[PDB]
Amino acid sequence: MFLTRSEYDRGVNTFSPEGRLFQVEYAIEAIKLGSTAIGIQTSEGVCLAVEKRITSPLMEPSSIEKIVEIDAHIGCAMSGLIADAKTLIDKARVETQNHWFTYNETMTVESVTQAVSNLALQFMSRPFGVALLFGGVDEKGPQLFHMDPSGTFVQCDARAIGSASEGAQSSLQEVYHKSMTLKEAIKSSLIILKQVMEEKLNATNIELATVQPGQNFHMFTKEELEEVIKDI
Amino acid sequence: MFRNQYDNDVTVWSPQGRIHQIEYAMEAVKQGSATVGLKSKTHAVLVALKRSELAAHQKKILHVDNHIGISIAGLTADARLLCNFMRQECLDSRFVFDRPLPVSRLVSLIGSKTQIPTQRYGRRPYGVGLLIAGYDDMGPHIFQTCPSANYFDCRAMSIGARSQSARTYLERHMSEFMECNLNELVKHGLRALRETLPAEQDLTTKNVSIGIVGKDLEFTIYDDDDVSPFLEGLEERP
Amino acid sequence: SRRYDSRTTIFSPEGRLYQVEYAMEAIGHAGTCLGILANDGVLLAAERRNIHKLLDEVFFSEKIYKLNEDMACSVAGITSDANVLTNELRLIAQRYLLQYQEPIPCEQLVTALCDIKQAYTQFGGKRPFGVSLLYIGWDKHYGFQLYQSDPSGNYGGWKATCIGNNSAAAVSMLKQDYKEGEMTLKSALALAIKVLNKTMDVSKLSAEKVEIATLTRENGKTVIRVLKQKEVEQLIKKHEEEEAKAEREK
Amino acid sequence: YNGGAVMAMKGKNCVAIAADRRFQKIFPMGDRLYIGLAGLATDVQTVAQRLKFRLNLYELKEGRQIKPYTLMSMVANLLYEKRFGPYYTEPVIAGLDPKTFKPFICSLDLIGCPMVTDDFVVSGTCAEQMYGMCESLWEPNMDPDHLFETISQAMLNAGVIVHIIEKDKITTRTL
Amino acid sequence: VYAPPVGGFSFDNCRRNAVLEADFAKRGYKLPKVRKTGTTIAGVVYKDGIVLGADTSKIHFISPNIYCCGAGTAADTDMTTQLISSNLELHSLSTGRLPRVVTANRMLKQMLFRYQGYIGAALVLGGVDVTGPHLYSIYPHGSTDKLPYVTMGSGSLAAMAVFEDKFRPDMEEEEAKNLVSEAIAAGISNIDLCVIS
Amino acid sequence: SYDRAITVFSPDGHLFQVEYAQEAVKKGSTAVGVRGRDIVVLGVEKKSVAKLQDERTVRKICALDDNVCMAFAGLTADARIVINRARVECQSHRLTVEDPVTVEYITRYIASLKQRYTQSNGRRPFGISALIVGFDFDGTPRLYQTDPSGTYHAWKANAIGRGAKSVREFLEKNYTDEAIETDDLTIKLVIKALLEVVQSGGKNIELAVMRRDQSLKILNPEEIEKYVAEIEKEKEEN
Amino acid sequence: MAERGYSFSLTTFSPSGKLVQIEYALAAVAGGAPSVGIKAANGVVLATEKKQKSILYDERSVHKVEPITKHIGLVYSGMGPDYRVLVHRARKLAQQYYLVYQEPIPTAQLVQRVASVMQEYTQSGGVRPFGVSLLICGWNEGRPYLFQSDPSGAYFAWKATAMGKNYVNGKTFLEKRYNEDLELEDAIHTAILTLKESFEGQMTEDNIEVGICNEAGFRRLTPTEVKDYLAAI
Amino acid sequence: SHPLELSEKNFQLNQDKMNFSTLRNIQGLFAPLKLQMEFKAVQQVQRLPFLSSSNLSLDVLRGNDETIGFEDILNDPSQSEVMGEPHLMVEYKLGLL
Amino acid sequence: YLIGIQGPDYVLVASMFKMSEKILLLCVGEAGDTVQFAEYIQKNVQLYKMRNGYELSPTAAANFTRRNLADCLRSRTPYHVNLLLAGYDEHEGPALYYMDYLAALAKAPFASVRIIDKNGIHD
Repeated sequence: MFLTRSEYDRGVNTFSPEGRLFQVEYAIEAIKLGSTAIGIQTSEGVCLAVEKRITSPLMEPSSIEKIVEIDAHIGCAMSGLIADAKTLIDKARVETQNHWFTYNETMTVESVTQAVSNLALQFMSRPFGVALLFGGVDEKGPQLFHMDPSGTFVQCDARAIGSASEGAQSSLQEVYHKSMTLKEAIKSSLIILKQVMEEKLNATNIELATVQPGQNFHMFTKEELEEVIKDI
Repeated sequence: MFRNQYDNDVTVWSPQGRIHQIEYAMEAVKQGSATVGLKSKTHAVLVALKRSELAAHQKKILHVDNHIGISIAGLTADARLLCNFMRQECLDSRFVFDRPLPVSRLVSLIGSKTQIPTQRYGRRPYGVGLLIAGYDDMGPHIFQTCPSANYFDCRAMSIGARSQSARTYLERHMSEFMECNLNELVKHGLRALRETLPAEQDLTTKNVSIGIVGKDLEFTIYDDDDVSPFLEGLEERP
Repeated sequence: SRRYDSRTTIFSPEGRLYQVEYAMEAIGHAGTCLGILANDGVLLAAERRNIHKLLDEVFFSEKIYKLNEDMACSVAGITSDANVLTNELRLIAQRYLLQYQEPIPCEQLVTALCDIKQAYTQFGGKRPFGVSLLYIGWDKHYGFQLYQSDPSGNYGGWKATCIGNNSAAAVSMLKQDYKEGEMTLKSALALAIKVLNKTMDVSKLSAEKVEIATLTRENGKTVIRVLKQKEVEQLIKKHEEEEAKAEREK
Repeated sequence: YNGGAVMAMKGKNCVAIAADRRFQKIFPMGDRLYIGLAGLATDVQTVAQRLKFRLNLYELKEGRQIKPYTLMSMVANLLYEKRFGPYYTEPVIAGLDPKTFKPFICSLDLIGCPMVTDDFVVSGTCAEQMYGMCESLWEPNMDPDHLFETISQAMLNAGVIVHIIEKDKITTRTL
Repeated sequence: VYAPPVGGFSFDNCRRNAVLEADFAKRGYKLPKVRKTGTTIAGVVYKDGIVLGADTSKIHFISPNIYCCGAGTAADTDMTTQLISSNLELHSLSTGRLPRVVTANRMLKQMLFRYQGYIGAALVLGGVDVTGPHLYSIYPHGSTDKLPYVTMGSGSLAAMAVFEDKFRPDMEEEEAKNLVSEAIAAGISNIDLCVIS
Repeated sequence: SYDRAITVFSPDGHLFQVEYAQEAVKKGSTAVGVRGRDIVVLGVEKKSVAKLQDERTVRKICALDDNVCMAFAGLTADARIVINRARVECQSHRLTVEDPVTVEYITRYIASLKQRYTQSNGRRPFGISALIVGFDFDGTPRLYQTDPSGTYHAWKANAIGRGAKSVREFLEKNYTDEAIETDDLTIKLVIKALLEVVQSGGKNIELAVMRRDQSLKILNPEEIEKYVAEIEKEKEEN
Repeated sequence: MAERGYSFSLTTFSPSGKLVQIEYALAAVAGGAPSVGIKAANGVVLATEKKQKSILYDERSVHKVEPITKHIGLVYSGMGPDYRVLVHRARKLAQQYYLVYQEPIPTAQLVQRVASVMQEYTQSGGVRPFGVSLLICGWNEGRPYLFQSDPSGAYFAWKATAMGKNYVNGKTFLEKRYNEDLELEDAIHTAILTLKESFEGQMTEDNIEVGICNEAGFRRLTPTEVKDYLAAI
Repeated sequence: SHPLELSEKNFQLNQDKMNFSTLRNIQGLFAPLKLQMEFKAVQQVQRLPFLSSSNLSLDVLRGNDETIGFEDILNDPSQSEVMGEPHLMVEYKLGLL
Repeated sequence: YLIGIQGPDYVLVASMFKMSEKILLLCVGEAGDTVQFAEYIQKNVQLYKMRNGYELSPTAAANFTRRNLADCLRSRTPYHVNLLLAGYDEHEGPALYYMDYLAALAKAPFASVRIIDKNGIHD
């Protein structure tokens, strides 16, 4: 008839009575501590946009954080911890480089997220404090994905992760439709990032990088962002 | 209350005489959703109750090799590890011996894979149960695995969340299954899956994957509206 | 703190490793080694802590281990640690003298063992090597130097400094009575006895309860030269002659 | 390739390590203690520098000066290290003892075999020739003045450098 | 690599050392040459002891009772007998009892087997341990036979012919060392009679 | 609770031990950055004197490449390793790429080394932060910040270690294109931002001046004192 | 205060800067079998007390006084297992030194190397220090030598010392007794008498052991010799 | 380089392997297992890579305490003449390199 | 074909890839190894300069490039350069360290018109 201080939540190996590894879900809270990253896969490509949360007008907005390229068609949008993002960007990038140096083919988006969940899921001695968002248009066609602390991946059509993961995924739930164009995805990602962001969306406080079947993964410029976020 | 001291390692016993962190892994099955698995003399069916519509596509049923696949109820890192291991076992059986791998044997390989962790420090029990449905020379198979390193042979089973409802259905119609068709056996599996569901909810070709192997049939994962034709015939929750 | 004070990997709310600060405390409780960089050389005056009547000396120096021709060090702290650290100082110097055929410039050698001791904090399961060492040096770059190193790896360069017991006290006495640019090894050896005699209360620095080593340069060769019993007897009796002359003056 | 071989004689608390010049043969180690490394110049240089590393450390540790015999032991050790793929040299550790100042001369082959002689030795590729000449010129008890002549003569008979190692102050006689 | 380095034989010159070989050989040039025993060596057994013959000496030390002749390379005969000496001193120090000739033999054989007779130690290993007068024929390649008598090196054939002609199963000490001396005399250079009881 | 291991999260979602290495940064000595018109400057305070201490052996502005230099402001020995190893990796790049090495490149290395020390609790993250300025192949002025957590970040004006916010807030105002145009003005700016940091001027300041053409070349305390008196004459004018 | 956290772990320093597992391994030494090292003119004596004084014991088995090379031996107070493995090592390093420098290892050199084993075993975590201290004596360069290596691995030359039990009492008696010029005929008696101070029973060839260095080198005294020294004192 | 290069490189590997084979075949699976668990435990106790370490526990468990080889007495690694960076050496042992 | 003319301070040399402000290296032999090794060692002396605050003396750099060429030859069985280090030291004066195919050294007055002097390097 006495209260006990039992801890299953200090150890990532230790199961609760219910069977919960809390440290993985505490690293999900660390994804939520990071910055919102909205990707929208379409019929005509997949877009990734993401907030930079630039704080000062002394820090350089010209520099590119929060979004990366991995080959021609695939990159991902990082959200949670940039230090932890880096080591999984490197996996993706080197193993798809190796795919092009083995088969002379660029590795499918599902297979790049397989490779990344081999470098993850390996606790690095802690549940990876980053969620990436792998948006490529491979051999098969457009594809968005989502990675999490647990290390695994899962396939997406419209996903928002990070600061307002569910704040901005409920906007995607209303906004995204199957027959989205890549133009639509671009503008919708951005305008929902705008209504999430406590700051006002200009091209300096956002990274967008988008791929189509035709036009391979590039990083949306100051001017391209400016144009879309003038309209939206 | 006293179990306190002895519950927080997998490589310590209690005065009571039981490792509680293996029992907690066997509670972590239930944190994942209700997979059903039931077989006949021709086919071995699986079904999976998939917990957004845009996000989290949730691939519960997984294909291992031509003759074999699984459905997943619990920790998904572990689900992946275990499935990928089985793919390698069967690859190697068809690389060296140029045959399928027995389902019994492959579930035994998973058994010993999942015992190492529990009898090792710096390790935890794979926190997931599988429903491992292949077809051999033998005939069709279902093989429940538990998050604990022990495992079962089954002709029907459900594991996951509020999954006793399904288990009960699968006992009531256990006999039917042995002598069912592909699609008959499937509707039986789906009615177990629907017994698990609230009465306000339904299958509605939405929270239905179906993972069927059989005699000439290979393990094929019907999803989205490839499950519609099976659910055409199923009728009357009553 | 009661936490953050265990593994030497575990920071505090403040950002403090108390383990490494307790290795500094272990220097606190060691032989006073007082170094005074001079013009003519650079000396390494000391408290010869262990002076029991049955205790034997079959060595060249007590706390003062020499490194190559051109450098020597002292020891204040954990004795076993220091033994392996002073063997390592010789071996570092000799590897540079094997590759570049030069007697290691002084900063390099100090820094090398500081990297060793900085690993022995960084990596938890190791103990912070609880020694400070005062490196009298000559090199072709920076004439004569005095140095210190710490258990942390935190190292410095000095005109006069101390390690061990009444060390901050001794550095205060140096800051009173040191005159950078005027200080010949003569007047530095005078200051060295003075400051030892002033900081610790050992009869009248008993000559077997102090030791000096003078790293000088003679005919373009570096001369690491222990002061004889006779010669620190001369320095201390002359210090006491001046004390008595000044007692008559006052 | 200018291999060469280098003599050294036993004297009156003096030795005359006499070594050909036409690469560096003479390498000081202790007070009155040198080595005559002759053979391939590159392996000579390498193994002399490695020896000096090992030596300096021994010296720092012990407190004493290395005995020619202990130096010869390290030489053999560093050559036998390369039993398979040898250093192409034949050292001779020809000095007075730092304590006794007892004349002591001993050639090695390229995989060690240290071998000590109580008249003189020669070590290297040409060693045969001036060994013969030295024997013809050799005398028992060699004051360092006339010692010089015997050992230059023989070397040159087969412009060499005769380091006449001495109790009091080492002489050198480049020719 | 950033791996701590370890001790033993280093195999780094090897291929570059073989480039020296190739060049010098081709042009007609000399590289320093391996120094050898080239000794007649000998051994015998008699009633209650061993004698080891050699010519100038090849007879080296192992233990108070154990001695070991050297034919082959001089470097390597001396090296192996000195290292095996130290090994049997360590063995004896702990055991509490002077070390055995079976111990000497096993160790020598096994060491010379590891290094596959790229080291030239063709030794006649003679001691009188607790279990009595033992003689062996240690070879560079880590082979051996336990023989009443054996000769190796420079006129071994002539020496062995004398031995086998003028041997008796159980000798006296003086006739045993007489045999090893006249065997050395046949192969040849001072006779080197290391007698053991 | 979760501040007794480097490699644990919290319900609020934090590595507190990594933030305690950033509290060890915060207990620094004010290091200040500017990234001006074909100029970069790193003013950093000397903090303490100790009458009889050589200053050569204890300096806060270390140079990494021909066209990279930094100003560290946390722990000293930790930073010594980071800086030694930044030069190791600089040389690796330089040799292999055949490039005068990017600033960004080695800020990313310093970051990733600290990330390599963030991912064990049998190690500790270097509790130091560096303002790695400089130029590129072509000559673009740079300023960055690296963290114990092990992220790199790009900057124009910076202010870290002791009184970090104070001096960053000075630059929020006094960093402008008409205080940047010339190299005089950027030297003046860091000095005048350190005339917020620390009481003394031209006294406890140690100021690096790398240009598009030139390298770190530490200034004299007479040179800095001239510019302290120039901004004092500007204060006399205002 | 209790400050017990610091006194379990050997890798920690204490608030004041103490290494306390070292001190508790020196407490294992200071509950040891009384030994006395007296470096005399004509060699050293290592006269010690045997941890057996029994009717049931094989004299030929166990030795407190072990040689390392001819000219060196040593004696111990604290731990027998630990002692025995440390002297297996000592013998190795003497023979390694004689295969490298072909010089019978100096007493100082050997002492350094066996005290560098001691150094490692206080340094690292997940081991304990050795709970034994070593009076490593021996004869070199026409000179007697005695040292005293520790659990920590700190070693110091001695003219006269004692370790184990009533061992500060040992060194007190021995400060009053030992003369610089005292030669080894008289130092064996002095070491027997320093044991008498730190003894419990009646002293005999059984209940003590003695072993000495010399010009010649190191040995152990035969039961006969030990009882003859006890009869002469 | 030489045949013996690799025969000596993996000497200890391809001996204790043979010991475990013998014990498997005679005593049982348990006998290698037990020896292995002792060895690995006592060679989780040495200095950081960059200092030369005296591993008395592992040596005496092998029976090397009373046995010297050329391994010991050639190419003295304790006076190593080529050492790296302390931190980078430790990283290599950890497997961060 | 490398040229070595060491003077009072006047180390005129010709082929040619410089180490420091006031050091040249000449490298010929196995077209590739030549300039590879010159660049390699010219960046190793640069590392030493950037770290220590002072670059390698001609003497130190020559000792260093011999230890680096020695281990090159051991590893790669050609790894062939023939080398001068036409140097000048601030502490000493001029240098000209000729070096063989198997990594020897010889300060060799007889071993562009790059004068290697206190003032620097003067093609």
